[PDB]
Amino acid sequence: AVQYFQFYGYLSQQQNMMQDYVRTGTYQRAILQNHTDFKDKIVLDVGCGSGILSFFAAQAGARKIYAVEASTMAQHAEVLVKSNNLTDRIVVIPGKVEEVSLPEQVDIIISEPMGYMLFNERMLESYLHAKKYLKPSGNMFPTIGDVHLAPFTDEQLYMEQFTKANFWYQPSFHGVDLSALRGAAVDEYFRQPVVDTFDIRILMAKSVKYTVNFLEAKEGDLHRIEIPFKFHMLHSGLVHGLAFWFDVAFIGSIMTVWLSTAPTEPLTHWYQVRCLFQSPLFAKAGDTLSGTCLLIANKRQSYDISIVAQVDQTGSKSSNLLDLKNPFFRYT
Repeated sequence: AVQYFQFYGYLSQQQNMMQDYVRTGTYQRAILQNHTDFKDKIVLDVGCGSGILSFFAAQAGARKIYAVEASTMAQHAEVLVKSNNLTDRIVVIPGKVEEVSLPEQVDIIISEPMGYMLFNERMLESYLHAKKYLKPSGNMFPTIGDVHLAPFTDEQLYMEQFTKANFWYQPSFHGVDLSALRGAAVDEYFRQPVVDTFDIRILMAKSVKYTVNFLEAKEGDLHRIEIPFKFHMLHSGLVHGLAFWFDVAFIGSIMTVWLSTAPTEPLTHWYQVRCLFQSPLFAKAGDTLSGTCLLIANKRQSYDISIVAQVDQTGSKSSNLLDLKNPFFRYT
């Protein structure tokens, strides 16, 4: 009968642990397949995950690895380094990359691309700051980030927002009339990004792609990310919002490998979300839907998404503004 849960607390303790196993799993494979980018190289591992990528860098044959991390997590790493006999190969240095000091330049900077690296500008800044240690010939893991977006139709998803508000704000509430808050409540429900599994047949155009290259990214490039778009509509009907998916890649010398689950035919993205428009747009097949997404870092450690959209043939316009801090998982 359909339920909304906070995406960040949804999984059990075991499920969260199983999920770190699976994902670090795909990082190890990526590092091993590209062992040539690590063999006899100097590596800088930047913060969090308890140094585990450094162990993959070592497995792949790195000469020396600097692992930089906050002092609590650093002691656990220091324990792991010793008991795995890698004291000659991994140097754990407690602190922040900006105020810490390395005795040499590095060939590769690595960082574990969990959700809370990708949606937190503090983590991204540090990752970029670490390039001060990278040789001109150097590389980064991950190397690039893709955002894909596509419009979707989903009547049920959009009308649920009304049925939640109607249910709670129309009937009196222990003798108190709350109906004057109905509109404010609906407007707030529309600003809740939704994580879901949905069947691609609801997409109404081919996706548009936007690439961030971390290797070439300057100071402050990730504060504000402008994505203009023009979709050529393949289906007629109501566009209720935009669907987003996020992917990182390591462009090695051997093999470009995607690290949020990969493309060749239809399968599953670890990092996806749908954002509703406040008002749906009608488009004919063959029409164009254009506008812009702004992703801006906010005061609360994530990004706001601004989406503006227009049907060119008709002038019709809708928009929305959402915070990605607390997506909801929609369980069907």
